[PDB]
Formats: sequence, C-alpha cells, structure tokens
Amino acid sequence: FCRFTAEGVQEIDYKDIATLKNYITESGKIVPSRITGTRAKYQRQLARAIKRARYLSLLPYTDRH
Amino acid sequence: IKVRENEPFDVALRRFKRSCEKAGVLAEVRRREFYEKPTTERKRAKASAVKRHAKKLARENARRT
Amino acid sequence: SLSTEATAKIVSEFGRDANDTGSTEVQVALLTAQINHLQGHFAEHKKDHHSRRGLLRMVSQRRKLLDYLKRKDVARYTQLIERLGLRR
Amino acid sequence: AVVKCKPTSPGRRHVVKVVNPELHKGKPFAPLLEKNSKSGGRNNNGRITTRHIGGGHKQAYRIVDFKRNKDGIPAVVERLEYDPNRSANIALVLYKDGERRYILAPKGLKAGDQIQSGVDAAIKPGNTLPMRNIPVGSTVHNVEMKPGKGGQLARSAGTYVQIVARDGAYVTLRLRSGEMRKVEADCRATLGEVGNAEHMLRVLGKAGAARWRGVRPTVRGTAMNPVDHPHGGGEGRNFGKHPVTPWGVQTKGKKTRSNKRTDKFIVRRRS
Amino acid sequence: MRHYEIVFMVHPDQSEQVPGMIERYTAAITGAEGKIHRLEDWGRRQLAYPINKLHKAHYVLMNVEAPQEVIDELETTFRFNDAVIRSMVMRTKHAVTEASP
Amino acid sequence: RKQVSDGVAHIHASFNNTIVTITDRQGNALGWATAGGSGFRGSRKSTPFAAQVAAERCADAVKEYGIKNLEVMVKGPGPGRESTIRALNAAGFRITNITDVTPIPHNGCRPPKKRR
RNA sequence: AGGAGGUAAAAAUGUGAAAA
RNA sequence: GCUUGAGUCUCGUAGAGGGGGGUAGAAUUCCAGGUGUAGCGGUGAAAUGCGUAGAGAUCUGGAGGAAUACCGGUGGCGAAGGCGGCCCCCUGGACGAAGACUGACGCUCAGGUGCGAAAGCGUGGGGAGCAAACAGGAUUAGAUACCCUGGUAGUCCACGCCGUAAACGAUGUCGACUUGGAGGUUGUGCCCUUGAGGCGUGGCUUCCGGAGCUAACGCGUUAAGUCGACCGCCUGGGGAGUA
Repeated sequence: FCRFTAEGVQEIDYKDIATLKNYITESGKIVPSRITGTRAKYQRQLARAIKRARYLSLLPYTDRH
Repeated sequence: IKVRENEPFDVALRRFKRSCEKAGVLAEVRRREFYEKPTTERKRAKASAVKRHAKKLARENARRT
Repeated sequence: SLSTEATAKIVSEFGRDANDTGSTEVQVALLTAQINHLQGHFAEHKKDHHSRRGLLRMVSQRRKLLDYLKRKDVARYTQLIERLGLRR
Repeated sequence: AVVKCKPTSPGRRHVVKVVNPELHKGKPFAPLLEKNSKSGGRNNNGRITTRHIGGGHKQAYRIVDFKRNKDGIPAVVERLEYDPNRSANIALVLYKDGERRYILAPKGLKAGDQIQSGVDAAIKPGNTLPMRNIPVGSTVHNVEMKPGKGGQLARSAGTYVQIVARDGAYVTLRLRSGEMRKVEADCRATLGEVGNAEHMLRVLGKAGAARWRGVRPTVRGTAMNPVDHPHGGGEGRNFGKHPVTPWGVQTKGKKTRSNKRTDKFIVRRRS
Repeated sequence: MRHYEIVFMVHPDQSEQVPGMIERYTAAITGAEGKIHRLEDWGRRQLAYPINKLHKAHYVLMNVEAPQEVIDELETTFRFNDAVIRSMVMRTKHAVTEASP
Repeated sequence: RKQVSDGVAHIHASFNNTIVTITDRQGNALGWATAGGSGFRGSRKSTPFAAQVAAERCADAVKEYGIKNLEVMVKGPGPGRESTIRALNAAGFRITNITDVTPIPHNGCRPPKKRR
C-alpha cells in the first residue's frame, strides 16, 4: 500500500506503461483490487487504459504469441 | 508460460505456474458452468469467509494460555 | 437531452426571467421541448424502453401540471394551451 | 412494401402485393424501349422445348445497359421504374453529357442520386469499377466474367456477391449459391446489393396471377399415362418407381455438372 | 467541435510515406476549425503482437477537437486504406496539450 | 533424416492419455509415441508414470535424426504434465527452454453439461 | 497467520396389532 | 397567504442503465497442404465411435458462428425482469452543494395502460460449440435414467406474439419518530495536506446486536419496533388454483 491520486490529483492515461506494468502481470492479466489496494474508480480508469494498450499492440492479450 | 531458468532448476521450479492459473482458466471452464450457480456458490463461499473472519475477532482472548 | 442554452432563454421567454424558473408555465414548456425532442429518439430505435419510461415520466407529471394550472387560473391555463398546442 | 389485401373474395384472400410508391408512374422512356415478342417456349423447329410457358400480359423490352462502359461521367438518377421483365427494378439514370440510360437499381439508391462507373469512382453503391480497384471484403452485384461481356452474376432482386480474396489477376467470389468461384480481377462490378429484396415476400394468391405472368399449368407426372411419362399408369396411384424426368433421367440427386472448361474456376461446390 | 483523440497505426510501407496523410488529415480539420492539440508521432515503434502479419507499425496521435460529423468522416476514411490500421477515438474530458511519450 | 541437433517435443497431456511427439523447429513431425503404445490401458494409460514411459519411448528412434537439443511444447493438463519432461531429461538431452501453451478461451465456446 | 491442484461403479422393499 | 411537502432551473459525480453501428484477440469446429506413423478419444471399468484411403498428434495458411478470460469487488445502475472486452453516436433516470423561484401542483389507487427470465409459437436468415426428443453402446435384475459417443428443435440476429416463474430482501407503497458498533462505496464541509491524515456531512449498501416485537426463529434506525394514509389479499387440509 502506498499513495494514490486520492489527494494527489492526476488524470490517468494508458501511455505511462511503467504505471501500467505495476498492475499487470507478465502473462498480461489485470491485477485485482486486493493486491493494488486502489479505489475501483481509478482501477476502472486503469481498466480502460489496459484495453487501449491491448488493442493497439502496446500490450498483449496473451503473452505467448 | 515462458520459462527458461536456464541452468539451475533441473525440473521446473515454476512457482509462477502455480501463480498464473494452475487450474484457473482451465479446470473451471472444463464443463459444468451453470451460468447462475457461480453467483450463488461464491456468495456462499464468501459467507464462509465471514465465518473465517468471525473466528478471528473472538480469538486471542483466553484459549487456556 | 434538452441542452442548457435552449433551457436558458425559454424560461425567460415564458416567465419573468431565468430566475423565476419554478413556475408552472416555464415547467410546461421545458417538458414539452424535451418531449418533442425525444420523439426522434423514439422515431428510431423502437425498443429503448428504459429511456421511453423516462419519456412517459414527464407527461404524467405534465398531466398534473395542466390540471393544476386549470385549477389556478382558468384563462391563463387556456392562454398557455393556445400558445403551446395540445390537449386535443 | 409488403401489404396483405383484404379477404373480401376467395382468390383475394392469400394475396400479398408488394407495392413501391417510388416507382415512377407513367409511360417509360421511348428510345430505350424495344419490343420483345413472346415465344411460347417454342424454337425454330416449332416444337415446344421448354414446357409450361405461354400466355400472359404483353411486355415491352426495356433496353438496359449493364455493360457500364461510360467512365468518369457522373450519372444523375432520374427516377425509379418498374420492369415487367426483371425481378429487380430498373432506374432511369442520366449521365453528365446528357444521355439517358437504364441500369439496375442497387439497394441504396434514391431519386436524384449521383453515381459514376469507371476506375476513378467512389465506393458508393451504383458505381462500377474493376475488381482490382475494389477493396476486398466488399459486397457487389452486376458482375462480369469476361472483361467486356457486360455482367452475368448477381442481378436478381435483392442479391449480392461477397468478394473473398484477391490473388494476383484473380478474385475469389462467394456466389449466392454458396459456390466459391475465381474470376478475372479485371472484370467490373456494381457496388452494393440489388434493390427490391422484398420481392421474395410476394405471394400470388390465385392461379390467374400465375397465368397473366405467362406460366401455364404443370401436370403431375404421376397423373400421366405410361406412354407419356415414365411414372403414371397404376390404379391406386401406386408409384413403385424412382423419381425421373419425363425423358428418363434420374432426378433427386443427379449432379449433372459436366462442363470441364470452366471447371478450373470452381473453388468449392454449393452445399 | 469536441475534443477527440485519433490514435492509429500505419503499415510499414506507407509508414515511409506517412506525413502526407498526416498533412491531409490535418487539412480536413483546418477547414472545420479543428483546434489541434498534440501531434505525437512516436515513429515506427514495435508492436506487442503480430497483427495478422509482421509487426512494427508507425504510430500517429491526433488529440483533435472536431465536431461529431467531422470526426465521422475522418474515422470512416481510415477504414478504406490498408495503410492505416486500427484507428480509434476518445471523449473530451478537457484533454490537455501535454504527455507526448 | 536431415541429422540436425534441434528438436521440438510436443507434449499432449490429457486426462485419459499422454501422447508425446518430437517434431522439429518448423513443426515437421519426426516420430511419436504414446502412453498407450507402452502397453498401458484405460486407467493405467492416464498415470504420471506411464507418461514417463512415453518420453522414454519417444527418446527411441530420434537419435537417427541426430537430435541433441529439444524444447518442450506442453499442451493440456493431465496425470504427468511435468513428470514426462523429466523422462526427456532422464533419457538425457539439452533442454534449452520450455513453453507451456495453455488454451485461453474468452468464453467463445460452450463447455458440456455431463458428469453428474 | 493466508490460499488452493487431488480423494463415493453398483445396492430395492418391509405395505397388516395393540403402549397408564 | 407563506413555506420546511413536492417540483423547475444552476454547477458537478457515478455507473454491465437502454438502443443502434463498427471492431479486436484467444479458444472452438471445418477445409486445403507438409509431415508422421499405429493407435486415438472415452470410463468407475469399458464399449459405441474414428483410423492403414491413412485418423489422432503436430506446424502453415484460409474460413466462419458464438461468448467476452484476467479485470470482477455482501462493487454499481435499473421499477422489476435484468444488464458486463473495446470504441463512437443517440439517449433515460438517480445522487451531492448551496443559491433563485414556484407556492400543496401532495401520497396512493378499483378499472385501465405499459414493461416483463426462460421456454414455446409465427416469418425470414444463421448455425461453431452446446444440446430436449431421439439413436447406439454400457450400468443394471430391467435403465425407457444417472454414465459416454454422436445428434435435430432450440440456444444466436431482425421484426412480432406470448405475459407466466422460489418474477423471492418469500417481507406492498409513502411520510415521521426511536441506543450503537463494524466495514465497503460515491459527492462534499472544514482544519495544520504541514504523512496512505484529523474531526463532520449527506445518498446507497453489508454484517453483529439494545430496548421493543414475535409462537419461536430471528428483524432489529434499509425493523417483522412505535404510529398515520390508501391499496391488494386470507378464512381448516384436500377437491383446486381444477370445472
């Protein structure tokens, strides 16, 4: 558990993949709230971010091609 | 999924295999999905976790120590 | 979805100004515009019942409104229905 | 559109007429109207080759131009018109130079519309351009087989053809029958689906509706005599034999596709 | 005139002639008052997975402000070229003129 | 026989059988052997040990092809699933890496309703 | 403490009687 | 007449809410081909079935229908039914803040009207997987069932009917009053944000329980508590929700 955008306001996007990799595993599965410790509001804001990298070939759906 | 562990493993040494699915997507969608029992059984399974949490707050009290 | 600027001038057009926005007459107008604008939303799609429940929500409230306006001022109620066009 | 008529009289009961008010009501265009004499299903020898044909209302041959040789010239849709000959609908169009010409009606076509044939056209339905200039995955009609014949495929009411692939000088088409057929990529095709897909819903209601279309009654083969059909004869309508044509050819499962010349173009058979 | 974000991918061959399309697509918006915000061309970067064939497509961002019809003509035009693959858009949310890489 | 060092041992494990095939890097098959080919039947076909007998049998007749190193494509669950890979190492080889391919359906299919 | 891979082929009926 | 009831407007929040149009990946089935041989799939144990034409297995490419892995959470929205990959268009309703104004226009309701899982039915398409009826082989005393191999309707899309469910928090709708603790979720007041905080404030939602209540179980400030309003309904079990 650490700090989030609850006080430090930030508009979330999908480009900062380093921020995305903290919440996705190597197989490319979205990490649930019980491990992120995040509010689901920002997680759903990040869930749409995951599909953008998934669809635009920045991230894979299945890690084995 | 994609393991090397090059030289020193000799068998598998895949704790990640048992941390990605292990039976997850596999053993669950083999057969018998029911479309509605998962909604009810998991709420019942989570209710058993309320009983697992009910143990904790009445614990560490006397217990003949 | 009855945008603000449309609602902005009509209350002043039907009532005293934009600040006298709680009166019956200004309420009759905003419902009618929202009702009429949503006709195209129901001229198409033909199954959008959840939104259609929203459409039917307004006219029921408007039914009490014209009935209340009749009860308050006979001439003014007829002044509005000849100005808007309804009741059949 | 689809309209069922009233049951006021037996013979008016099951009739469903498919009206179209967009069809221009009036006399058709004169110079593009030729006379088509009927034949009654008879040939130069005078015998009847194709049966059950003869009679019906008199029809005038609409001179259509499915060839679509005028390229680059934007054509203006004059009006939609009914055609007695075709299951689909014709559309009088007018090219920019000032020539009137009938073409088929694509599904998405309106009055006063604009289309143009040729290699530099859009992907708007009604345009006609070579298949190598067409994006794969499209939906076309009025397709040729010879580059310059004029167009033989997918010209019925409410039809189309899916373009499957493009391999070099060839284009594989998934035809309406369920057959995949390679054709020359240099051939032309009219974009979209053919207008009047509602023709299928039309039911005739009575026998007179069939006669004034020009189709005579069909006699059941089991009702004939042994000298006239391989079926027939018998007392209690006892069939006993296998289904055949009147000239002794097994029907009900006889693949008589014997061409061998165009056989190299069929990819898959119809199912 | 609402903020959109057209991010698409260009096929390797036409990736060598990509800016003229960018010159053309931005030509569409100046006529309809497109207040462009970013022009983040990453360059022909790597794809995570092969899109039906070989990877490494060219990345172009728009972050455009256009009307609903103008954003429609742009999006539909991308569908008919095999160069531009997988175009998308986004809602406004007052998209800031920052964050390029 | 091409006599190349490379090999790809596709491992198909199932709940009733364990079939292993040693293909090449392209996927061209060279030789295969199964849990059933070693004599095991029914219940005995699906055991972790019988999967090991299969890999001992696939190790036969691949040495004619000069196969030195191999990489495992294991596909599907079952009794062996990891044990038969040790039999590929008990026979002795140069195991470079292992890729475990899993069927990942996103619900596009419908599983059966049997097994009361 | 915290989470899970694995562990039941077959086998019916008793019908009619009384509890200070 | 006035205004706390109710309602309109003002700036924000949230969301699988609804309809239409596109679109992606994996898996699955089919097809062509390379390869490669005697088994393969299945079970409690098998057998049917499939295969020496050459299956299964495996790699290459193409083709379709269907549903959206992880995310996903006693999480949320909706009157309920019910609704979830992604993007766009159209669009309903709810909640929070404090202002301006309307001035009881309120609550509910026989009849009426609309919505309404699945299955089923009508017209026209689709049809991978799955799968009533059904077919075969088994289990068995017998199996018409449970078991396995296949397999049609149907399941899927469009337009329509149908109007019934354990359609169930089994608990009607609306408003007021009446100890708390413990959590999740979404706006927001305010202070030192001087640290994932501190003391409040409303809406929604979860669990344990106080008085009271009840036949008991248990509900227990979203009460089955203390009251008022209107509506619907029950009169022993069947017979029967049938004639």
